[PDB]
Amino acid sequence: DIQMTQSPGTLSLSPGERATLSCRASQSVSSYLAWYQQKPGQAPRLLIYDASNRATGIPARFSGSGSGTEFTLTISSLQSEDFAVYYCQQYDKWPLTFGGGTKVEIKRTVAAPSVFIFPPSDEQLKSGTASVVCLLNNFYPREAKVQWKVDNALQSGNSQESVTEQDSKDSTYSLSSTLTLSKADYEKHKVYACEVTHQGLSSPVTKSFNR
Amino acid sequence: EVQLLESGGGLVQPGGSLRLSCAASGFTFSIYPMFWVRQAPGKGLEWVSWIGPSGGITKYADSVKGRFTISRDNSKNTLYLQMNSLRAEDTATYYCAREGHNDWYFDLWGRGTLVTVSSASTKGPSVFPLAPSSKSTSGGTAALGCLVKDYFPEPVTVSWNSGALTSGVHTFPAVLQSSGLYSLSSVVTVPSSSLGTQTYICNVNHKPSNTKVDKKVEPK
Repeated sequence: DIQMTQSPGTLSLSPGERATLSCRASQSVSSYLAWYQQKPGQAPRLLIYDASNRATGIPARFSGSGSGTEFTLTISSLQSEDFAVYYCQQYDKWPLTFGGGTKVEIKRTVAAPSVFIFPPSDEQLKSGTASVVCLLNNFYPREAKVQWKVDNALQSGNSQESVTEQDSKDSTYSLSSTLTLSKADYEKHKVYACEVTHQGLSSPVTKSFNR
Repeated sequence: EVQLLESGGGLVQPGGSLRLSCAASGFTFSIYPMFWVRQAPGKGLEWVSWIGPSGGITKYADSVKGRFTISRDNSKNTLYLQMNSLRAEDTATYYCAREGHNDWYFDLWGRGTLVTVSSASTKGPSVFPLAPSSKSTSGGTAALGCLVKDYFPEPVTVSWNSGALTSGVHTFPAVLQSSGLYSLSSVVTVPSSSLGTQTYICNVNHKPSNTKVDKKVEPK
């Protein structure tokens, strides 16, 4: 089964610049090569079929080329909209086979997180346990440490973080940690800190509250 | 304005069976070879099966051969996937797509529908309020949201003020509680001043358990 293989795998480019992605065939595929774009979470969009041939109503910056076993899709002016995975797909012999995707991320300028903190809510407490939410909003780039503390105690019990998809507008990400402890324990402690390290910050940042 | 519209997803017992439709509005369905394509999470695209315009010719991936049947109703304008004997690895988003003339790339795609193959049961979400607070506020802008624990399966939907408020919003990816349930936050940054005048309602909608719920978020 002609097994397809997409070259870079990830790609971070600043908007404005040219983007170049590869699709290598395990044996010759000739001209028969589709290219798809998948923004999240929606339906893959055909961009290019036959390697050379741009689908209707697709913007001109997208083009594809190559032939035989080496193929390249090209975004002449990367642009903030274009953050997605790009799949190439094979169709020379049966069965139909796809690439792995190259995720394309839009490198923008340093943006520091505005950090907020949300205590538990009473109602939640009524039913057994307590979540303390820590929001990090609108930063770039994506790496961010977040530790929790409880009366200055370093926790390793127990948060779960989650980050959003790059904004198509301003290319920034948001994150949210959730310290989760039983109501029993929440009452055992006086101060609730979350501390954030991020490249766009000169030094780290705490957000706390008491009770 | 050509679109395929899938529906028929959700939770299935292992060993069971389930079917989905890719109803298609914009074009002359009846002449188009159609096909079904799934994608397990943390993996990519895999064809599942293909059907002739004829309706009379089908082909099948070797994972699903003899177990799944692709099929169409031209007069009803609809594509079906009757899946039998499901396994936890069948968990995936299923898209159906239509075949482009000359032929074998996929012209047009539906949005996807997630089938979660687990013998765990549906549990409706609990919606709690992330109140806007002196400690949730920054300048002329203020952060609020709804926290959504604990639910199973993986798809929930949150909109603000019934879709009236759509930006400032970020509604985060769920995380799989050590429980084996899920939890997510949704969050909108709104104009400081409005905290008093305007009123914010998040509308959570989880279909697997018909659990629908609003939550008036209010400051303090």
